[PDB]
Amino acid sequence: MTEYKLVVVGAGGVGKSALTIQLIQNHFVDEYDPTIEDSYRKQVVIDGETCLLDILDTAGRDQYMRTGEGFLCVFAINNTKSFEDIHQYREQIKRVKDSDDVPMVLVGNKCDLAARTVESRQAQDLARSYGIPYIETSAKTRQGVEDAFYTLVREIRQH
Ligand SMILES: Nc1nc2c(ncn2[C@@H]2O[C@H](COP(=O)(O)OP(=O)(O)NP(=O)(O)O)[C@@H](O)[C@H]2O)c(=O)[nH]1
Ligand SMILES: [Mg+2]
Repeated sequence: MTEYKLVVVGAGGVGKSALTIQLIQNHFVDEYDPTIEDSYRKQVVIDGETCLLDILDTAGRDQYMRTGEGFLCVFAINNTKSFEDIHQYREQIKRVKDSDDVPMVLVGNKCDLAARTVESRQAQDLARSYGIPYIETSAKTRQGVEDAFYTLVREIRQH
């Protein structure tokens, strides 16, 4: 079956693992557990198409960026530093893949938190400048999780 090689990147602690575990294991990991490198393979049905999601959950590079087909670039809405770091991930991915239009979704996670420091407007404008979608998520409530991953799969389909 069709396989989608997804890679989740972003600053340490923004919720890359929490988002992935929510999608695949249907629960919120509310504990400290830094990632080195974890892989998740799951058969799913997206828009009627049977496919395999091969998700690489990374640590907060060139090798995995090269094989990845789509990227979720994640930052946390209560961590301005993580938002400012997005540019560096974006540039490295573009360089390694020799492409300025790589399937990608900008993800603003932890949207359940009231202590926001990154305005949705600034993230939206950045995404617009990259020509990619901006989606806010909460690995805690599961809001926007399937949306983020499925949108990424669709971006790959339309590449
Ligand atoms: N309130 C809230 N907390 C979240 C959310 N996503 C993750 N967290 C919390 O943020 C912390 C770090 O999440 P984690 O998934 O481990 O982040 P990571 O990006 O995978 N870290 P690392 O790069 O080191 O692998 C955890 O305490 C986790 O519960 C979210 O949407 N909302
Ligand atoms: Mg992690």
